Amino acid sequence: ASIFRCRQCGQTISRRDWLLPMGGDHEHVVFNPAGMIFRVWCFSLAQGLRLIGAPSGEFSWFKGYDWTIALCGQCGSHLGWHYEGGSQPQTFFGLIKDRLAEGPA
Ligand SMILES: [Zn+2]
Repeated sequence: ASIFRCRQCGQTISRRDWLLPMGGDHEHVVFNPAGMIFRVWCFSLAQGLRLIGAPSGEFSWFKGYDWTIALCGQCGSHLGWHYEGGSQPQTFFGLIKDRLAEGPA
């Protein structure tokens, strides 16, 4: 199955095999308080990121979870968020679909 790389630089990030259907669907379309819309795809696992700062519960799109911004560890592109502090699963990643490129493994 296909893998996901950072659109800006090609860093390996995740895999289609690691999609996670949260609340029944791997895709959630959401807005932040600055009104930016995101098509977030949920993955159980990702790599090649760099998580910035400390976790926050504020404005979390997923109930019970705290988030941290996740950048591409290579180019710094904002690729999504890491979620933790929750239940079933405790942790996962929400990645912005249009910031990733999908392709062969
Ligand atoms: Zn990148």
